[PDB]
Amino acid sequence: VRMHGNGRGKASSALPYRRTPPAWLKIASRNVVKMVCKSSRKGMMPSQIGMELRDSMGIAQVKNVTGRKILRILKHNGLAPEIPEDLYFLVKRATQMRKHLERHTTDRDTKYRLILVESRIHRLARYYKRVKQLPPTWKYES
Amino acid sequence: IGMFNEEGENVDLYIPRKCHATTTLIEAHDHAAVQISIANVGPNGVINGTTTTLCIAGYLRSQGESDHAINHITIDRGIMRIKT
Amino acid sequence: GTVSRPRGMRPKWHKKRIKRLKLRRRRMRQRSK
Amino acid sequence: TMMSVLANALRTIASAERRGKRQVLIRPSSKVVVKFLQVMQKHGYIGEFEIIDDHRAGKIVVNLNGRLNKCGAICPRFDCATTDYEKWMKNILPSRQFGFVVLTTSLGIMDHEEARSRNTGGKVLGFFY
Amino acid sequence: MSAVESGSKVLRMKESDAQKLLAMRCHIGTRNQSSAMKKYIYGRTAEGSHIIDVHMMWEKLILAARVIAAVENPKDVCVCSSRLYGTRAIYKFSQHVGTSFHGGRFIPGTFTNQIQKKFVQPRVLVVTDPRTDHQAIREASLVNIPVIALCDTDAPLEYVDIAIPCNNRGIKSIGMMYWLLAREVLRLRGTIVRSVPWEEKVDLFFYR
Amino acid sequence: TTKRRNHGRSKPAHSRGRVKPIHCFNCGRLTPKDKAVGRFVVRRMLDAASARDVAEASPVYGANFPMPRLYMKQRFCIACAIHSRTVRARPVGNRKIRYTKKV
Amino acid sequence: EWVPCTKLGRLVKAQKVTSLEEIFLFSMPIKEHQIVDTLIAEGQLHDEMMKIYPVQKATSAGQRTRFKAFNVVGDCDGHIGIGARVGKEVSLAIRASMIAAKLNIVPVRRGYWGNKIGEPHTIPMKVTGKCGSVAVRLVPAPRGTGIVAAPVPKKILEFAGVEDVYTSSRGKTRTHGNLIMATFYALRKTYGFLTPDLWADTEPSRDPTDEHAELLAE
Amino acid sequence: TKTNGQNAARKLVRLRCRNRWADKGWKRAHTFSARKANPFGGSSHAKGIVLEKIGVGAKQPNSAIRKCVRV
Amino acid sequence: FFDADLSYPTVRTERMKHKRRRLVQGPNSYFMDVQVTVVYSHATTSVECKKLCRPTGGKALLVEGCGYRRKPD
RNA sequence: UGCUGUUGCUGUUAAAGGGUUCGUAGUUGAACUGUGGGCUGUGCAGG
RNA sequence: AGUGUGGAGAUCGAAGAUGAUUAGAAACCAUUGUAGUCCACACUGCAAACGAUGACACCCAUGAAUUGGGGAUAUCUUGAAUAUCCUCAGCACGUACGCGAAAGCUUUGAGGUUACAGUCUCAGGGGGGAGUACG
Ligand SMILES: [Mg+2]
Ligand SMILES: [Mg+2]
Ligand SMILES: [Mg+2]
Ligand SMILES: [Mg+2]
Ligand SMILES: [Mg+2]
Ligand SMILES: [Mg+2]
Ligand SMILES: [Mg+2]
Ligand SMILES: [Mg+2]
Ligand SMILES: [Mg+2]
Ligand SMILES: [Mg+2]
Ligand SMILES: [Mg+2]
Ligand SMILES: [Mg+2]
Ligand SMILES: [Mg+2]
Ligand SMILES: [Mg+2]
Ligand SMILES: [Mg+2]
Ligand SMILES: [Mg+2]
Ligand SMILES: [Mg+2]
Ligand SMILES: [Mg+2]
Ligand SMILES: [Mg+2]
Ligand code: NA
Ligand code: NA
Repeated sequence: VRMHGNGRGKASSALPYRRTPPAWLKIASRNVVKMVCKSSRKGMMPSQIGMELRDSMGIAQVKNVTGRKILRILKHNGLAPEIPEDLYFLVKRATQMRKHLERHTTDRDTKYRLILVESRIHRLARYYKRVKQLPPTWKYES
Repeated sequence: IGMFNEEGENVDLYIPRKCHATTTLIEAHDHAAVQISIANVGPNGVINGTTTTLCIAGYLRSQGESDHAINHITIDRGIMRIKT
Repeated sequence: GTVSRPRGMRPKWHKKRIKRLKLRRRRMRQRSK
Repeated sequence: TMMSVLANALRTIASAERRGKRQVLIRPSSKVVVKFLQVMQKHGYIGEFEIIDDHRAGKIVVNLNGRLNKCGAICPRFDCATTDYEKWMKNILPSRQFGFVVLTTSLGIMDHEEARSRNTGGKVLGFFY
Repeated sequence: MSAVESGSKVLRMKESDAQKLLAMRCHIGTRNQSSAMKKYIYGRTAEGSHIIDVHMMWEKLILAARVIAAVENPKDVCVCSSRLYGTRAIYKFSQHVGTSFHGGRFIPGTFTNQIQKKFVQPRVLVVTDPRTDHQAIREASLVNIPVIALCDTDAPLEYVDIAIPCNNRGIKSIGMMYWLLAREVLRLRGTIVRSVPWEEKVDLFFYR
Repeated sequence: TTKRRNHGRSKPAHSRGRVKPIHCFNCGRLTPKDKAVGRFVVRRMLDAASARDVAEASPVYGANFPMPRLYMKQRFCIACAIHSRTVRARPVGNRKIRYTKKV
Repeated sequence: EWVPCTKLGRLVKAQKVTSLEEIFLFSMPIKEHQIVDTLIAEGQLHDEMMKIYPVQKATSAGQRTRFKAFNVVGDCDGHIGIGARVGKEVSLAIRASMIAAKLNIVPVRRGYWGNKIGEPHTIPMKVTGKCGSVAVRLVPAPRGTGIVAAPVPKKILEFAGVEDVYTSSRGKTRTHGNLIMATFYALRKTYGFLTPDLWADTEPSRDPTDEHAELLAE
Repeated sequence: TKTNGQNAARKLVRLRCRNRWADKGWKRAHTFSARKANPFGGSSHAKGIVLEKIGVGAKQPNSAIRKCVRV
Repeated sequence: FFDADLSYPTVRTERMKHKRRRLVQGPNSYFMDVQVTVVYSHATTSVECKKLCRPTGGKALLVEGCGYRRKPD
């Protein structure tokens, strides 16, 4: 929305005030952690894992049942993505844009959007290098 | 109510009306501020001597919110019933 | 209409005049160089 | 973006008082906002107020009596030694007879008269009268 | 304003005057509404019209009647109607309560041009529809005169202090409401009594 | 001095940038399509007397069968709209009057 | 001979209204200037002409010249009025402006800078009056400073009864019609400012016309 | 509008230094061009030798021959 | 004839508000029973039992022929 | 001389918002770790 | 608009040609017509490039609308659309405070400012000379 554009959209989740899991949820915390690790082992990033647990298994919030966030569980089990999920998706979008622009050299709008995406990638990589979530000398190759 | 010397004399030229709805001082040249006298009713429907007076600041009249304020005043004063 | 009183000629033609003047001065100096 | 929660809150209160409201919702809240509100309350300039907990930066509903003329924040929070109180009162207050400059001091947040009584300086937070 | 200091319900709605409100179509609300009259509306009916709850309507009628009765000199209260459907009801209300009256076009400068003759200084003003009686209300705001109005749903409530939600267009509704106001005001005085129904007949209250 | 809040055109500040021009129906001058004065004209091919004479001689046309009309969307530059009196200068108070339907 | 034409004038003639404070308290307009002559003692209402200048309206044969007169009225003890009138001749404008000035009288709240001993000497809080581009700001001053102001606001403040005040001006102050009215609006605003001394609630009292309705009936 | 930051002193100093040059009087006071072009060289008076007496016609709407000397 | 309280709003006013415009924000979604499985009211991830629901822009559409009961909390 | 403006200016039409974005120094930047308690006397405390 | 290299070349059309008009007419009008107008590739970086109104953030009155997506519960076709209400986001319109030298602006501020402080940034300081000279 706000970064890189005039979008002012407000759509988002509103987490509940009452944080305790519903009484009809009879899945133990260890089983939820096992589900999270099994989903990760099938190549699912934390967002998608949370969405499957919410849609199909009645787990509104993993943190409210297990006490831990999904990426924390994956880190404790050696399953966390090598590079953070949002940076992975931004890099993938930039790569697809560059592949498209290889043939479509006059798509100037896609060139503009690619500039925006790459600036976003550099700002995020800067953040993740600072909090030691990335190596130094991690380089985004176009 | 108002200014005083150290000697105890009230030195304010006059004490302007302070509206019970807006809590603002009524100016000398307001000319739209009004006072309404609402009569008290005895055990039966007859009107006795005493009356209730309320003041509305002129700006509240100009903005069309005077009826609402008088409604809330008469609800507070027990003049007008809140519900059925 | 659509505008207020200018000081002299129409400003766009005054600018064109100054342009031709600059081109001539540039030519003169390139001659002397 | 929002950079000063206190300035936002005080602008909201001043707008509500100027437009004659009896209640105003403040969002977001913080400890400094609560202390400023309490200083205004101690001198009768606002009525009762309620802090709503949302597991985030909360919200405040302030009950307004008609006594408050204007409240505002001073940005940046300038340093004020004990000898600068007269200057600030001359500059930002309607008169020497009433109105308060609020300061944050190492003895806590307070108005200028109480701070001068404790012989402490600090940073200027705002004013009200 | 049916509440009294003694707690008695002498001024409450007796259900012997309510069916008159329902009868003369005193709740149909012009299919248009204003923010100031959102409070007095109970809801929307079929055919796309609003209805005025009778509780608040009667409470404001009582408040207006008591305000009128608080005036010692009935000539100090002027009642006006720019619309032609109110002129006869205006005359009847004045001739039964003693209030001053004026119908038809309002002459600008009536309340402000001191030296012009026909210049009057009423203490209270009662108008039939604030939109059409706008000039009288505008003049009143310059001379500290409060305004009681019979207000429809789309009423501009600028300088009106006691608004009575009603039907401002039906001949029968205007006549009915003015007769009700006259009856209540006379009941606040000792001139008539609560037990005995008033002798005055309301058909002649209508215009023409 | 701004004469009009809309600056004589139907193009609000943040709606669009460029509106492609059209040729004035009368003079050919290029005019942004929003700004130009557009009228849709339904015109009889003949006046009443010519229509009566032609209908008298026609097995096709008569009271049962109407004769065809002309249909034209006409867009004018401001000068040509004013000169042909399809639009006139108005007093300042009357300039804000907008008609949405044909009258 | 004064024959009143309004209810307030009739009450003032009948002596049942004894001060301008009663009129001020109920915000009633003053339509007859003789009310102010009656309610203020003899020789205690000072007047002065502030400015007279011509104004011209262009005509098909030349131009028409009229004169605008600005009059100040006050008792130097907390009452001030400003009148401005136009007339074909200077004397007519002067007389009309005197009457209008008497009509527009207003109360002025006076206070203390520091310690409250003696009579009020300064304005009780900072005020600003604006007219056109001209804004006049009045700031409370200690005793002995006098009126630190340009001559026109100085004269008006002297007629109002303010003895010590700091003054600042902005805009085109040479537009004296605007400067006079800006000073007047600054002074008129001293009684609209809610001070902690006025926090206590008041009993609302009936108007003079309400309480003397029977007298005005005859 | 202006910057307000508590540690924004350098911006304000640079801004005032840059904008002070727009004041004609300040610029004339802090430059050498006027003093160079001024025949008195910044002095209040100057001594000279009279070259010739000349008559300078006064500007419209006035009409006179103002007596001057070339020095 | 009642002044609204900002701290204690009426249910009519609060019911109209956007989930993040409420006095205290909270979810619009819920879980429902449809073996018996638990389905998110706003599921988008192709829930299965055969698909039990179809994703949309808002609430997912439960397939016809299966019974649905909303769960508490 | 608030016509150099930190206090304290102006920028729709008077002089003055860069054609639009991106962006590095710079400036600026959301909450939160926190109500001390008992005892007697005293106060137009208040519901 | 203009520049370079290829291409294109219907229309219109700077330059120019011819005919009118006129005191003259290098113009407007008429008939033409080169460069252009169109495309690819590479330059140029200027517009009344305008809302003559910098970006981000907060508060802010009323009525009828409109575009997209959602939520809840009368009509038409056989899911689509429509109806009533609510909601988030967007371009706006009419008639409140308040502001402004005024014209005007007004939840789309030019309002919330001498009762002058949310943050950053660009520009201006009488008219010309002049956006000229020099580098
Ligand atoms: Mg013209
Ligand atoms: Mg013009
Ligand atoms: Mg210009
Ligand atoms: Mg236009
Ligand atoms: Mg757009
Ligand atoms: Mg454009
Ligand atoms: Mg047009
Ligand atoms: Mg200036
Ligand atoms: Mg500008
Ligand atoms: Mg400007
Ligand atoms: Mg300009
Ligand atoms: Mg550029
Ligand atoms: Mg950036
Ligand atoms: Mg070209
Ligand atoms: Mg060609
Ligand atoms: Mg051609
Ligand atoms: Mg010609
Ligand atoms: Mg030709
Ligand atoms: Mg200059
Ligand atoms: Na001369
Ligand atoms: Na434009």
